[PDB]
Amino acid sequence: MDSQELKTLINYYCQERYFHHVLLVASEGIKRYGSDPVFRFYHAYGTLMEGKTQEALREFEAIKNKQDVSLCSLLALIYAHKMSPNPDREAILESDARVKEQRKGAGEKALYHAGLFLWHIGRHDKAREYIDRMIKISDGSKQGHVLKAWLDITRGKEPYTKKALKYFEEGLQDGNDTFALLGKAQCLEMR
Repeated sequence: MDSQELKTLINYYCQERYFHHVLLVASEGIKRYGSDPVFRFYHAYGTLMEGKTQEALREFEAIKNKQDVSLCSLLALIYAHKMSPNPDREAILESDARVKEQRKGAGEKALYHAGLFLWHIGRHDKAREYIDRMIKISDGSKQGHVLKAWLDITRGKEPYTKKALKYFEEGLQDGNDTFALLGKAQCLEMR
């Protein structure tokens, strides 16, 4: 598998709550691509959901400063604190303050992973804010338009399917993408 296919496989095993399979694929990503923080972020999410939340907190603390992963790891720190038996509201609010501060200046990759992490939780209306910002910063990134077209599928409303299908076609003209092709296929299924 290519790195994007490992990442999108983990995003789906996360949607299906397969927490140990996430650790298997994340550990393969750490062996194949060990300089990339995103597989370490998924490994920390897997240890959180197994219930090794102290390990997950330290695994996020090891990577939270890294620019491509800081937003999604701060969102996962909020979730880890909320899963804990004694939720630290001050650490949650301090993490929300870091998210709101970084959201002003964040790069394209950081906003893409923030939208994808909110999409794990089904927070599609919040994910749209980060992906709209990603598109406006990037002057129309095709990865941004493909995920906006997927958020236009996940909200279910019919007229957005025509817009979504055009955004998948316009993403595909530059080259094939598995998630963009699946978005086109799902528009055809919805019609």
